[PDB]
Amino acid sequence: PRAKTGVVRRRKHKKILKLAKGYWGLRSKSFRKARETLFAAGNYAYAHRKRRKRDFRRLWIVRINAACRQHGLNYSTFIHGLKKAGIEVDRKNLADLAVREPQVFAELVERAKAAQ
Amino acid sequence: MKLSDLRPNPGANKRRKRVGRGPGSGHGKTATRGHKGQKSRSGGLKDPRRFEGGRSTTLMRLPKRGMQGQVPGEIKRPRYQGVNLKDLARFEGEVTPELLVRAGLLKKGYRLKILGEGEAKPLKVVAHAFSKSALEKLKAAGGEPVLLE
Amino acid sequence: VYQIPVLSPSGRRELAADLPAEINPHLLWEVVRWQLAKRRRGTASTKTRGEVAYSGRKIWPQKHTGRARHGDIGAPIFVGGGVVFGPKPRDYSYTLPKKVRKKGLAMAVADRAREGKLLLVEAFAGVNGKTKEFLAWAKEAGLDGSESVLLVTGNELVRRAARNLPWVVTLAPEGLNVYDIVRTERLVMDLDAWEVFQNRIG
Amino acid sequence: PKMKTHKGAKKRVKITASGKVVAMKTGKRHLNWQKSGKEIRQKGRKFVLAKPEAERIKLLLPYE
RNA sequence: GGGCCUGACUGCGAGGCCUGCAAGCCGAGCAGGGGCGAAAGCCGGGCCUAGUGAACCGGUGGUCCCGUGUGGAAGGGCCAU
RNA sequence: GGAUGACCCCAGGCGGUAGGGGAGCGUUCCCGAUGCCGAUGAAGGCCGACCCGCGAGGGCGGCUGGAGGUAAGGGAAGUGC
RNA sequence: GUGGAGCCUGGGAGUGAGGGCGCGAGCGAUAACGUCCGCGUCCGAGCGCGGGAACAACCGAGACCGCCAGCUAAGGCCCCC
RNA sequence: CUGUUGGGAAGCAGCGCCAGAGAGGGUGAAAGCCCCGUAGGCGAAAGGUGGGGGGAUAGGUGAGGGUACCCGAGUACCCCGUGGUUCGUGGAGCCAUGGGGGAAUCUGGGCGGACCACCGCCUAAGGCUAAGUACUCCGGGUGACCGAUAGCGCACCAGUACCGUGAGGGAAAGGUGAAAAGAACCCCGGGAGGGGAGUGAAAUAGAGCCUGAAACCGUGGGCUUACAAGCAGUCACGGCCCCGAGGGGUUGUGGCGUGCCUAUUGAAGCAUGAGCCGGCGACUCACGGUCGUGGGCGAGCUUAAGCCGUUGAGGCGGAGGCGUAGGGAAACCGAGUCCGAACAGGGCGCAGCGGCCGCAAAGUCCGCGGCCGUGGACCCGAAACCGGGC
RNA sequence: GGGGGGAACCUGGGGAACUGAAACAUCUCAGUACCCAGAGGAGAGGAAAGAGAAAUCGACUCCCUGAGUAGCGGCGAGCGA
Ligand SMILES: [Mg+2]
Ligand SMILES: [Mg+2]
Ligand SMILES: [Mg+2]
Ligand SMILES: [Mg+2]
Ligand SMILES: [Mg+2]
Ligand SMILES: [Mg+2]
Ligand SMILES: [Mg+2]
Ligand SMILES: [Mg+2]
Ligand SMILES: [Mg+2]
Ligand SMILES: [Mg+2]
Ligand SMILES: [Mg+2]
Ligand SMILES: [Mg+2]
Ligand SMILES: [Mg+2]
Ligand SMILES: [Mg+2]
Ligand SMILES: [Mg+2]
Ligand SMILES: [Mg+2]
Ligand SMILES: [Mg+2]
Ligand SMILES: [Mg+2]
Ligand SMILES: [Mg+2]
Ligand SMILES: [Mg+2]
Ligand SMILES: [Mg+2]
Ligand SMILES: [Mg+2]
Ligand SMILES: [Mg+2]
Ligand SMILES: [Mg+2]
Ligand SMILES: [Mg+2]
Ligand SMILES: [Mg+2]
Ligand SMILES: [Mg+2]
Ligand SMILES: [Mg+2]
Ligand SMILES: [Mg+2]
Ligand SMILES: [Mg+2]
Ligand SMILES: [Mg+2]
Ligand SMILES: [Mg+2]
Ligand SMILES: [Mg+2]
Ligand SMILES: [Mg+2]
Ligand SMILES: [Mg+2]
Ligand SMILES: [Mg+2]
Ligand SMILES: [Mg+2]
Ligand SMILES: [Mg+2]
Ligand SMILES: [Mg+2]
Ligand SMILES: [Mg+2]
Ligand SMILES: [Mg+2]
Ligand SMILES: [Mg+2]
Ligand SMILES: [Mg+2]
Ligand SMILES: [Mg+2]
Ligand SMILES: [Mg+2]
Ligand SMILES: [Mg+2]
Ligand SMILES: [Mg+2]
Ligand SMILES: [Mg+2]
Ligand SMILES: [Mg+2]
Ligand SMILES: [Mg+2]
Ligand SMILES: [Mg+2]
Ligand SMILES: [Mg+2]
Ligand SMILES: [Mg+2]
Ligand SMILES: [Mg+2]
Ligand SMILES: [Mg+2]
Ligand SMILES: [Mg+2]
Ligand SMILES: [Mg+2]
Ligand SMILES: [Mg+2]
Ligand SMILES: [Mg+2]
Ligand SMILES: [Mg+2]
Ligand SMILES: [Mg+2]
Ligand SMILES: [Mg+2]
Ligand SMILES: [Mg+2]
Ligand SMILES: [Mg+2]
Ligand SMILES: [Mg+2]
Ligand SMILES: [Mg+2]
Ligand SMILES: [Mg+2]
Ligand SMILES: [Mg+2]
Ligand SMILES: [Mg+2]
Ligand SMILES: [Mg+2]
Ligand SMILES: [Mg+2]
Ligand SMILES: [Mg+2]
Ligand SMILES: [Mg+2]
Ligand SMILES: [Mg+2]
Ligand SMILES: [Mg+2]
Ligand SMILES: [Mg+2]
Ligand SMILES: [Mg+2]
Ligand SMILES: [Mg+2]
Ligand SMILES: [Mg+2]
Ligand SMILES: [Mg+2]
Ligand SMILES: [Mg+2]
Ligand SMILES: [Mg+2]
Ligand SMILES: [Mg+2]
Ligand SMILES: [Mg+2]
Ligand SMILES: [Mg+2]
Ligand SMILES: [Mg+2]
Ligand SMILES: [Mg+2]
Ligand SMILES: [Mg+2]
Ligand SMILES: [Mg+2]
Ligand SMILES: [Mg+2]
Ligand SMILES: [Mg+2]
Ligand SMILES: [Mg+2]
Ligand SMILES: [Mg+2]
Ligand SMILES: [Mg+2]
Ligand SMILES: [Mg+2]
Ligand SMILES: [Mg+2]
Ligand SMILES: [Mg+2]
Ligand SMILES: [Mg+2]
Ligand SMILES: [Mg+2]
Ligand SMILES: [Mg+2]
Ligand SMILES: [Mg+2]
Ligand SMILES: [Mg+2]
Ligand SMILES: [Mg+2]
Ligand SMILES: [Mg+2]
Ligand SMILES: [Mg+2]
Ligand SMILES: [Mg+2]
Ligand SMILES: [Mg+2]
Ligand SMILES: [Mg+2]
Ligand SMILES: [Mg+2]
Ligand SMILES: [Mg+2]
Ligand SMILES: [Mg+2]
Ligand SMILES: [Mg+2]
Ligand SMILES: [Mg+2]
Ligand SMILES: [Mg+2]
Ligand SMILES: [Mg+2]
Ligand SMILES: [Mg+2]
Ligand SMILES: [Mg+2]
Ligand SMILES: [Mg+2]
Ligand SMILES: [Mg+2]
Ligand SMILES: [Mg+2]
Ligand SMILES: [Mg+2]
Ligand SMILES: [Mg+2]
Ligand SMILES: [Mg+2]
Ligand SMILES: [Mg+2]
Ligand SMILES: [Mg+2]
Ligand SMILES: [Mg+2]
Ligand SMILES: [Mg+2]
Ligand SMILES: [Mg+2]
Ligand SMILES: [Mg+2]
Ligand SMILES: [Mg+2]
Ligand SMILES: [Mg+2]
Ligand SMILES: [Mg+2]
Ligand SMILES: [Mg+2]
Ligand SMILES: [Mg+2]
Ligand SMILES: [Mg+2]
Ligand SMILES: [Mg+2]
Ligand SMILES: [Mg+2]
Ligand SMILES: [Mg+2]
Ligand SMILES: [Mg+2]
Ligand SMILES: [Mg+2]
Ligand SMILES: [Mg+2]
Ligand SMILES: [Mg+2]
Ligand SMILES: [Mg+2]
Ligand SMILES: [Mg+2]
Ligand SMILES: [Mg+2]
Ligand SMILES: [Mg+2]
Ligand SMILES: [Mg+2]
Ligand SMILES: [Mg+2]
Ligand SMILES: [Mg+2]
Ligand SMILES: [Mg+2]
Ligand SMILES: [Mg+2]
Ligand SMILES: [Mg+2]
Ligand SMILES: [Mg+2]
Ligand SMILES: [Mg+2]
Ligand SMILES: [Mg+2]
Ligand SMILES: [Mg+2]
Ligand SMILES: [Mg+2]
Ligand SMILES: [Mg+2]
Ligand SMILES: [Mg+2]
Ligand SMILES: [Mg+2]
Ligand SMILES: [Mg+2]
Ligand SMILES: [Mg+2]
Ligand SMILES: [Mg+2]
Ligand SMILES: [Mg+2]
Ligand SMILES: [Mg+2]
Ligand SMILES: [Mg+2]
Ligand SMILES: [Mg+2]
Ligand SMILES: [Mg+2]
Ligand SMILES: [Mg+2]
Ligand SMILES: [Mg+2]
Ligand SMILES: [Mg+2]
Ligand SMILES: [Mg+2]
Ligand SMILES: [Mg+2]
Ligand SMILES: [Mg+2]
Ligand SMILES: [Mg+2]
Ligand SMILES: [Mg+2]
Ligand SMILES: [Mg+2]
Ligand SMILES: [Mg+2]
Ligand SMILES: [Mg+2]
Ligand SMILES: [Mg+2]
Ligand SMILES: [Mg+2]
Ligand SMILES: [Mg+2]
Ligand SMILES: [Mg+2]
Ligand SMILES: [Mg+2]
Ligand SMILES: [Mg+2]
Ligand SMILES: [Mg+2]
Ligand SMILES: [Mg+2]
Ligand SMILES: [Mg+2]
Ligand SMILES: [Mg+2]
Ligand SMILES: [Mg+2]
Ligand SMILES: [Mg+2]
Ligand SMILES: [Mg+2]
Ligand SMILES: [Mg+2]
Ligand SMILES: [Mg+2]
Ligand SMILES: [Mg+2]
Ligand SMILES: [Mg+2]
Ligand SMILES: [Mg+2]
Ligand SMILES: [Mg+2]
Ligand SMILES: [Mg+2]
Ligand SMILES: [Mg+2]
Ligand SMILES: [Mg+2]
Ligand SMILES: [Mg+2]
Ligand SMILES: [Mg+2]
Ligand SMILES: [Mg+2]
Ligand SMILES: [Mg+2]
Ligand SMILES: [Mg+2]
Ligand SMILES: [Mg+2]
Ligand SMILES: [Mg+2]
Ligand SMILES: [Mg+2]
Ligand SMILES: [Mg+2]
Ligand SMILES: [Mg+2]
Ligand SMILES: [Mg+2]
Ligand SMILES: [Mg+2]
Ligand SMILES: [Mg+2]
Ligand SMILES: [Mg+2]
Ligand SMILES: [Mg+2]
Ligand SMILES: [Mg+2]
Ligand SMILES: [Mg+2]
Ligand SMILES: [Mg+2]
Ligand SMILES: [Mg+2]
Ligand SMILES: [Mg+2]
Ligand SMILES: [Mg+2]
Ligand SMILES: [Mg+2]
Ligand SMILES: [Mg+2]
Ligand SMILES: [Mg+2]
Ligand SMILES: [Mg+2]
Ligand SMILES: [Mg+2]
Ligand SMILES: [Mg+2]
Ligand SMILES: [Mg+2]
Ligand SMILES: [Mg+2]
Ligand SMILES: [Mg+2]
Ligand SMILES: [Mg+2]
Ligand SMILES: [Mg+2]
Ligand SMILES: [Mg+2]
Ligand SMILES: [Mg+2]
Ligand SMILES: [Mg+2]
Ligand SMILES: [Mg+2]
Ligand SMILES: [Mg+2]
Ligand SMILES: [Mg+2]
Ligand SMILES: [Mg+2]
Ligand SMILES: [Mg+2]
Ligand SMILES: [Mg+2]
Ligand SMILES: [Mg+2]
Ligand SMILES: [Mg+2]
Ligand SMILES: [Mg+2]
Ligand SMILES: [Mg+2]
Ligand SMILES: [Mg+2]
Ligand SMILES: [Mg+2]
Ligand SMILES: [Mg+2]
Ligand SMILES: [Mg+2]
Ligand SMILES: [Mg+2]
Ligand SMILES: [Mg+2]
Ligand SMILES: [Mg+2]
Ligand SMILES: [Mg+2]
Ligand SMILES: [Mg+2]
Ligand SMILES: [Mg+2]
Ligand SMILES: [Mg+2]
Ligand SMILES: [Mg+2]
Ligand SMILES: [Mg+2]
Ligand SMILES: [Mg+2]
Ligand SMILES: [Mg+2]
Ligand SMILES: [Mg+2]
Ligand SMILES: [Mg+2]
Ligand SMILES: [Mg+2]
Ligand SMILES: [Mg+2]
Ligand SMILES: [Mg+2]
Ligand SMILES: [Mg+2]
Ligand SMILES: [Mg+2]
Ligand SMILES: [Mg+2]
Ligand SMILES: [Mg+2]
Ligand SMILES: [Mg+2]
Ligand SMILES: [Mg+2]
Ligand SMILES: [Mg+2]
Ligand SMILES: [Mg+2]
Ligand SMILES: [Mg+2]
Ligand SMILES: [Mg+2]
Ligand SMILES: [Mg+2]
Ligand SMILES: [Mg+2]
Ligand SMILES: [Mg+2]
Ligand SMILES: [Mg+2]
Ligand SMILES: [Mg+2]
Ligand SMILES: [Mg+2]
Ligand SMILES: [Mg+2]
Ligand SMILES: [Mg+2]
Ligand SMILES: [Mg+2]
Ligand SMILES: [Mg+2]
Ligand SMILES: [Mg+2]
Ligand SMILES: [Mg+2]
Ligand SMILES: [Mg+2]
Ligand SMILES: [Mg+2]
C-alpha cells in the first residue's frame, strides 16, 4: 500500500513555525529559516540560563561592595570577615539587606571588622 | 482465547533497520555507509569473499590438487554408505538395505556397508559389505552376516 | 482427558477427548499468520524507470545549460517518473510445517474445549435447509446468537440453513482451520465432523 | 538465483569435519633442486588456512 | 694441513622464532639405511645473515591410483624434478 | 529490599563525528469489524497561555468543515525531507 | 589492582586525506602555518564552558536536566570589567 | 411499518418480518426487508463453438517353409573447414554441414566419448500427428493495488495541443448542490463587476463553484522605532497594550552571541548548495547464503511439482533435500584413515540432566532480524559504445 | 489459391555493443537487443539409426527434482548439462 506524505509534513512545519512566532521576516515566516533561527535559540537559552547565575551574582557583589564602602571597607575584606565570623548569608541576601535593611547590613559589617 | 490475544512471543518479530531517515535514528545522511569510496556507492565492492584489491588472491595462490575429472564426466561405480551397529540397535529380527532406507539411515542409491561403532545384536543383517570389526562384533554376538552381491 | 458436552435425544451426555493440555498461543499465532498470508492476492504493482512510458533521450545537455544534470524523464527523481523499489507482484505464501498446523488445529479446539465453549451434537432435529428451522434448533441448543458460532458439519442442509446468520460461520469438517476457530466464540460440531477432526489431528 | 560453487576453491581446498579449511602447502611446484629435503618434505603436507581466510573460502563453497 | 668418506640422507617431527595472509626461519627426538671416531659422540650441506619467484599451463623419470557397458588403450592423478 | 519489572532505597555512569546496539513515535493498508464512533457533526483545516509524554507525539477545547472514521492487540509496507 | 578492566567464540561496522603542540631525530638553510619518522598530548569527534583582546588544537577543565545558592581552576582585582 | 430529530433518516425509539438471499452499490445522513442486486433458479428463433455423447466412413488383422527381389544417394563413410552440446582443441566421441573423395540393402548400416576387441542398443538419408505448454489486443472475476504530482502517457475529446523536415518527442487539464431550485425584478456600470431582491440546510456551496494549507499581496488594530553598529536571537529588568501574588503581545536599556547543509586537517567563513512555499523525491524485492533469534519435531527433520477440496478452508503428495562418519588425488579402508617399511611420529577425525520415565539437545522445518552473493541492488548524473531507422 | 494486418506469445534465417573480467584480446554480456521470413490460436517438437549400464527404459512436449551436480573455464571472471 502506498504511504504518501499527506498530512504529516505540514504538521511538523507548523510546530516549528509556531515556536518561531515573533522572529524577523522570513525567520518567522519560512520553515527553513525558522528552524535555523530556532537551533541558535535553544543553544543561547541553554547557555544563558547557565550564565544568568553568573549575571546575578556579579550584580549582588557590585551592590554589596557599594554598601561596604559606605562603612569604610571593601567587598574582599567584608567577605573574609564574614567567613571568619562564620556568617553564611549568601550574596543574594547580603545584597537585599544592603538595600532594604541598612541597619542589619551595618551590624553585619560590624561583625565582619570584628571578626578579623 | 481470541484474535485480539494472538501475539507472537517477544523477539519473534523484530523491527527492520531503516536507514537514511533523519538524525535521531543515528542512521541518517550517509545511512551507516561512512563517507565516499566504492563501498558507499550503489553497487559497492567486488566479491569480498575473493577479491583483494588487485593483488593475486589468497585462494588462487594455493596449489590445485588431485583428479578434477574429464569430459564425459563422472565414472559410474558402486557407492557405499556405512551404518554402524549402534544405529541397528533399534531393530529386531532382520535388517536389510531397504529397511535402513526407511529408517532414514541409508540413503537411496547407495549400497549398505555395516560399520563397527557400537555393539552387535543377534540380528540377521543383510548388506553389501561389512568392516573387519563389524563382522567380528556381529559373529561374536551370534548375529548373522549375509553378503549381497 | 477433557469432558465434552454432547447433545442427544438421550439429552446432554459427555465424551472424553484427548486434546492438548497446554496451549501455545505463539503457535496459534503462527498458524493464523500463515493462513492469512497465503490468502493474499499479491497484486500491488508499480513501474520502474524502465517500465514507464517516456523516451530515453537525455533531456538537455550534461553541461553549460545552467540547469541541473538529467538523463531521461523516466528517472524517479522526476514527477511522472518511475517508482523506486515499489511493490511488484508477490507471493506471500510459505509452507508452515505440517505438524505445526496439526498441533495448532488441536490446540485451538482444545482451547474452546477448556472454556466449555465446544459442543458436540448427534444430529440436527428439524433443520432441512431453512434458516428459521436452524434458528429454532439453535435456540433449543443454547445458541441465542449472542455469541458467534463456528458451525461445523458435513450436512449441506444444515450449513445453508445457518449460513446467513451474522453470528454463524459455517464449514465442512475438511475445512476446519484455526483462524475460524479462534475468530468465533463457540465451536459446534457433528459427531461425524468431530470424527474427521480426530482423524486429522492424529 | 542460487549461489554457485566456486570451482577454483573446490579444486584447491577441502572443508574438514569441523569446518577448518585445508590446502596443500605452496612452494614445491618447481625450482626445487636446491631445496633441502626437510623443505620438500614439509611442503608435501596439508595445512590449515588462517581463520579469516578460511572463513572467506568457506563461503564460496555453499553446498559441501 | 692430512686420512677416511657423501648425513649436499630417506620416512617423520615435540616445540618454538617471526608474522595480517601466504611465506620465511630454528629444531631436539624416533625409525630405516649409512660415514667418520677406540670411545664420548658428531653428520638431515657450507661461521652466520643476500645468491630469489606464489598459482596457472606444459615437459621428463617413477608409481600403477582412475580408465565413460567390459578387457585394454587414450587421457589423467600421485611422488620427483 | 519484593521476589522476579509492581515500586522504594543507596551508589555509580551518562561530551561526542564515522559507526555498533537498544527502546519508541507517527504515515498507508489488513485482521479485530455484519462490530464500534459519526449530521447532537467523520476526515481534513485554523487557533489554544490547558492536560499527558524526555522526545517523536498523544489528548482536550473553540472555530472551520460537511461524510466519513476506526480501538485494545496483532499483521504488512510505495512509511517521515 | 573489580575496571564501560581482561581473555575466548561469534554478528555488525567505520577507518585506512589527518592536524597543531611538546620532547627525540632525519630531510631543509641550527627557513616555512615546511617535510618525514618516534614517544606523548590535544583538535579531529570537546568550533561545548573559563582564561589567552579576538582565535580547532597554549593555560584551566571533560557540558545528563533545573536553581536570582556555595567553593575553586587558569587568569585576574585603576575604569571599560 | 410507525414515532422522533432533522433540509433529508437509512440515525435514535417502538413493535415486526425474510434469509439456500446479512456480497456489494444506491436512495437528502448510517437501510437484510425502498431501489439495483445477492442466494437459488430459468432462458435462444438466429449465428458461433462443440476436446463431451451417438452414428457413419476411411482405415486396420494369420502361421510355418523356400527364395535372397526391396528396405529412402552425391547419402552413409573418411578427410578438410565450422556450428550445436557442459565440452573454449581437449584423450573430443555425438548431432548438424560449406569443400573434397565416396559405398552397401540385413552376411546391410549408425551408436554406447579417440582407437581396437568383445558384449549390447538402435534402424539414417520421405511426410503428418491431438493433448499436456507460451502469450494477453479482447471479455469477466478478484485485490493487506493507485487515488488526480498517484494509477496507464491519457479519469477530461490524448497519442491530442504543442515541438520537430522527418523518424520521433509529448504535456496540462477531475469535484456547485440532495435537487438547478444556475439567482425573475430593481439599483450603479458601456460592459466586466458589484449592491439589493430571490433559491438553498448552507451562497467566503454563485458557476473564476467541495475542503481550501503555505509561500506571496493588502486593509484595520495593539506595541514599537528617526544619535543607531545588526547570523537578528537569547537571558534580565523596566514601559505600554490585552486576558483575567498569574499569563499573553510588544520591545527600551543591559549582558551574551561567527546562519544551515556539505566537504575538510581545519568554515561565519571571501569554499559547495539553497529566492520562498507546497507537493514528488533515494537502502527494496526474489532466489541462494551466513549468523542471530521465536517456535515445531528431534536420529531425524522436511516436502517440490502436482492432486483433491474450498471459493479469503484446508488437506493429500516422500519424488527429492539436509542430517545420521570420517579420512584419502584415487583404488579403498572405516572410528578411524592418510603419509610411511613402521605395531614410529604426525595431519585430519571419533567419545547431556534429573527421577525405565520426564527435561534438554544433534539436526532439521517454518517465521522474524542483521549482513553477504547474484540481479539496475541506496537514488540522481556522464562523456561514450552498439543495433535498426529518419 | 496467394499478397496485407494482428498487442504479446512461437519457429526459422541473420545477429551487436555497452558491460563483466576491477585494464584487455580468448572468454562474458548473448544467440540477448535488434532486422528479416513465417506461422497460428498457439507455435515448436514428436513415434528412436534414442537413451546409456540397468541383464534397463520406451515418441514428443511442459512442470518439480536430479543440481549449481557432472563437467566446461585466460581452470580467470564466470558458464552449466
Ligand atoms: Mg514522501
Ligand atoms: Mg501527499
Ligand atoms: Mg504535509
Ligand atoms: Mg519536516
Ligand atoms: Mg495541519
Ligand atoms: Mg508533526
Ligand atoms: Mg519579536
Ligand atoms: Mg515576519
Ligand atoms: Mg518578510
Ligand atoms: Mg508569510
Ligand atoms: Mg527546535
Ligand atoms: Mg543551561
Ligand atoms: Mg553558557
Ligand atoms: Mg558557576
Ligand atoms: Mg576603602
Ligand atoms: Mg573564602
Ligand atoms: Mg562565604
Ligand atoms: Mg517485518
Ligand atoms: Mg531520525
Ligand atoms: Mg543505531
Ligand atoms: Mg552515529
Ligand atoms: Mg544531510
Ligand atoms: Mg554515501
Ligand atoms: Mg554500517
Ligand atoms: Mg554498511
Ligand atoms: Mg558517503
Ligand atoms: Mg573516510
Ligand atoms: Mg556525502
Ligand atoms: Mg576519504
Ligand atoms: Mg571517494
Ligand atoms: Mg568507506
Ligand atoms: Mg555515488
Ligand atoms: Mg548506477
Ligand atoms: Mg561500482
Ligand atoms: Mg600486479
Ligand atoms: Mg569431482
Ligand atoms: Mg538368526
Ligand atoms: Mg495481497
Ligand atoms: Mg502486493
Ligand atoms: Mg503496474
Ligand atoms: Mg508506477
Ligand atoms: Mg529511464
Ligand atoms: Mg527507457
Ligand atoms: Mg519507455
Ligand atoms: Mg511513448
Ligand atoms: Mg517509450
Ligand atoms: Mg532508450
Ligand atoms: Mg532516446
Ligand atoms: Mg540513447
Ligand atoms: Mg557543467
Ligand atoms: Mg544559476
Ligand atoms: Mg538552477
Ligand atoms: Mg535544473
Ligand atoms: Mg543534463
Ligand atoms: Mg534523469
Ligand atoms: Mg538518458
Ligand atoms: Mg525513460
Ligand atoms: Mg507514474
Ligand atoms: Mg502523468
Ligand atoms: Mg504515470
Ligand atoms: Mg519514486
Ligand atoms: Mg530502483
Ligand atoms: Mg530507479
Ligand atoms: Mg522492490
Ligand atoms: Mg507471482
Ligand atoms: Mg519474506
Ligand atoms: Mg509457496
Ligand atoms: Mg454468516
Ligand atoms: Mg465475526
Ligand atoms: Mg607445490
Ligand atoms: Mg608455479
Ligand atoms: Mg609437481
Ligand atoms: Mg609437473
Ligand atoms: Mg642451499
Ligand atoms: Mg628459500
Ligand atoms: Mg636436506
Ligand atoms: Mg547437494
Ligand atoms: Mg558435511
Ligand atoms: Mg669404507
Ligand atoms: Mg609445529
Ligand atoms: Mg606462520
Ligand atoms: Mg651411526
Ligand atoms: Mg642412525
Ligand atoms: Mg668402526
Ligand atoms: Mg639431527
Ligand atoms: Mg664456506
Ligand atoms: Mg652461503
Ligand atoms: Mg591464469
Ligand atoms: Mg594470472
Ligand atoms: Mg599439470
Ligand atoms: Mg573401458
Ligand atoms: Mg585398473
Ligand atoms: Mg566406450
Ligand atoms: Mg583382450
Ligand atoms: Mg581392469
Ligand atoms: Mg600394453
Ligand atoms: Mg599412462
Ligand atoms: Mg601416468
Ligand atoms: Mg608432487
Ligand atoms: Mg616423498
Ligand atoms: Mg543518577
Ligand atoms: Mg552505563
Ligand atoms: Mg560527564
Ligand atoms: Mg552520549
Ligand atoms: Mg542497549
Ligand atoms: Mg532497533
Ligand atoms: Mg501507541
Ligand atoms: Mg509520520
Ligand atoms: Mg509504527
Ligand atoms: Mg488495501
Ligand atoms: Mg468488515
Ligand atoms: Mg465499517
Ligand atoms: Mg451513535
Ligand atoms: Mg443536520
Ligand atoms: Mg460542530
Ligand atoms: Mg484517511
Ligand atoms: Mg486519520
Ligand atoms: Mg497538537
Ligand atoms: Mg475538526
Ligand atoms: Mg459512506
Ligand atoms: Mg484500523
Ligand atoms: Mg490497530
Ligand atoms: Mg492477528
Ligand atoms: Mg519512497
Ligand atoms: Mg564484568
Ligand atoms: Mg571503554
Ligand atoms: Mg574499549
Ligand atoms: Mg568483534
Ligand atoms: Mg547491522
Ligand atoms: Mg572497509
Ligand atoms: Mg575508509
Ligand atoms: Mg590508501
Ligand atoms: Mg593528507
Ligand atoms: Mg603522521
Ligand atoms: Mg595520530
Ligand atoms: Mg601524510
Ligand atoms: Mg610531532
Ligand atoms: Mg619547555
Ligand atoms: Mg623537532
Ligand atoms: Mg632520524
Ligand atoms: Mg640563517
Ligand atoms: Mg595557529
Ligand atoms: Mg606540518
Ligand atoms: Mg616547525
Ligand atoms: Mg622542524
Ligand atoms: Mg600527534
Ligand atoms: Mg573527518
Ligand atoms: Mg579542549
Ligand atoms: Mg578527547
Ligand atoms: Mg576548545
Ligand atoms: Mg566562543
Ligand atoms: Mg561545539
Ligand atoms: Mg577559548
Ligand atoms: Mg577568551
Ligand atoms: Mg573574552
Ligand atoms: Mg526553583
Ligand atoms: Mg571565593
Ligand atoms: Mg591563582
Ligand atoms: Mg585585564
Ligand atoms: Mg570603553
Ligand atoms: Mg420535521
Ligand atoms: Mg422512517
Ligand atoms: Mg431500529
Ligand atoms: Mg455470501
Ligand atoms: Mg452490505
Ligand atoms: Mg450497501
Ligand atoms: Mg445532502
Ligand atoms: Mg449502522
Ligand atoms: Mg459505514
Ligand atoms: Mg442497503
Ligand atoms: Mg447462480
Ligand atoms: Mg442469477
Ligand atoms: Mg510369411
Ligand atoms: Mg537383395
Ligand atoms: Mg531405412
Ligand atoms: Mg532422394
Ligand atoms: Mg567435421
Ligand atoms: Mg562451441
Ligand atoms: Mg582439457
Ligand atoms: Mg567434442
Ligand atoms: Mg556435405
Ligand atoms: Mg545387422
Ligand atoms: Mg557392415
Ligand atoms: Mg552417424
Ligand atoms: Mg561416426
Ligand atoms: Mg564408436
Ligand atoms: Mg548408444
Ligand atoms: Mg541405441
Ligand atoms: Mg512438423
Ligand atoms: Mg486429446
Ligand atoms: Mg500443445
Ligand atoms: Mg492463460
Ligand atoms: Mg481485463
Ligand atoms: Mg490509498
Ligand atoms: Mg479509496
Ligand atoms: Mg490534477
Ligand atoms: Mg496522471
Ligand atoms: Mg486534490
Ligand atoms: Mg486508458
Ligand atoms: Mg493528465
Ligand atoms: Mg485535448
Ligand atoms: Mg529538427
Ligand atoms: Mg509540426
Ligand atoms: Mg526526442
Ligand atoms: Mg510533466
Ligand atoms: Mg455533485
Ligand atoms: Mg452533480
Ligand atoms: Mg441588471
Ligand atoms: Mg447600463
Ligand atoms: Mg450581471
Ligand atoms: Mg455595486
Ligand atoms: Mg447580483
Ligand atoms: Mg431560506
Ligand atoms: Mg443542520
Ligand atoms: Mg467556509
Ligand atoms: Mg461550502
Ligand atoms: Mg481556484
Ligand atoms: Mg460534497
Ligand atoms: Mg472554496
Ligand atoms: Mg478561494
Ligand atoms: Mg491565506
Ligand atoms: Mg499596519
Ligand atoms: Mg553622539
Ligand atoms: Mg532615539
Ligand atoms: Mg539583547
Ligand atoms: Mg538585571
Ligand atoms: Mg507579561
Ligand atoms: Mg518583558
Ligand atoms: Mg519577550
Ligand atoms: Mg551586568
Ligand atoms: Mg556573525
Ligand atoms: Mg569561531
Ligand atoms: Mg539544519
Ligand atoms: Mg551542500
Ligand atoms: Mg569539496
Ligand atoms: Mg578541499
Ligand atoms: Mg584542503
Ligand atoms: Mg558571514
Ligand atoms: Mg572573509
Ligand atoms: Mg558571505
Ligand atoms: Mg569557489
Ligand atoms: Mg557561502
Ligand atoms: Mg568542490
Ligand atoms: Mg531558479
Ligand atoms: Mg518568501
Ligand atoms: Mg518542500
Ligand atoms: Mg538492507
Ligand atoms: Mg537470513
Ligand atoms: Mg532460522
Ligand atoms: Mg514441526
Ligand atoms: Mg525439543
Ligand atoms: Mg541442497
Ligand atoms: Mg593418526
Ligand atoms: Mg591426534
Ligand atoms: Mg531448533
Ligand atoms: Mg556478512
Ligand atoms: Mg538488473
Ligand atoms: Mg536497485
Ligand atoms: Mg543490496
Ligand atoms: Mg546512467
Ligand atoms: Mg558525440
Ligand atoms: Mg571505441
Ligand atoms: Mg567504433
Ligand atoms: Mg547508428
Ligand atoms: Mg546504419
Ligand atoms: Mg508474405
Ligand atoms: Mg498472414
Ligand atoms: Mg535464431
Ligand atoms: Mg530463410
Ligand atoms: Mg544464427
Ligand atoms: Mg532470432
Ligand atoms: Mg554487424
Ligand atoms: Mg567486448
Ligand atoms: Mg550492463
Ligand atoms: Mg561481476
Ligand atoms: Mg572492463
Ligand atoms: Mg572494471
Ligand atoms: Mg581503457
Ligand atoms: Mg570486453
Ligand atoms: Mg552484466
Ligand atoms: Mg554465448
Ligand atoms: Mg524482446
Ligand atoms: Mg505475416
Ligand atoms: Mg491451447
Ligand atoms: Mg498444436
Ligand atoms: Mg504443428
Ligand atoms: Mg517411424
Ligand atoms: Mg543431491
Ligand atoms: Mg580453477
Ligand atoms: Mg552461453
